[PDB]
Amino acid sequence: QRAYANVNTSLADAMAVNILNVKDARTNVFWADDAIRIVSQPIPANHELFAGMK
Amino acid sequence: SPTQEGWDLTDKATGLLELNVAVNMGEPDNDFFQLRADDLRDETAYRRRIQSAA
Repeated sequence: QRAYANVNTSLADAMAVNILNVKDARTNVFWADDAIRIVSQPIPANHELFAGMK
Repeated sequence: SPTQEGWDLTDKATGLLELNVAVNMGEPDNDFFQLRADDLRDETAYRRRIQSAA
């Protein structure tokens, strides 16, 4: 399991979190490619139950 | 037919009578269901209920 460890230290008891949004500024986004998957899937209207329409 | 005994039988002549029975028809029987388009991606369940209605 230790092969997956991305952090050196587990969370303590009383520990200050830091919110990094102090302003409304508009984003600039960057990622390595294949970080966003777009899943698709057909709608099967050709079936004979739908026969009343093209 | 009725019958009556005796020789005389003046103006006792019977009339004919014949009766009736009326056959009838009833309201039709149905199995009625609907499937949205995204449910036809497998017909395997749609093919069963048609059988189940028969």
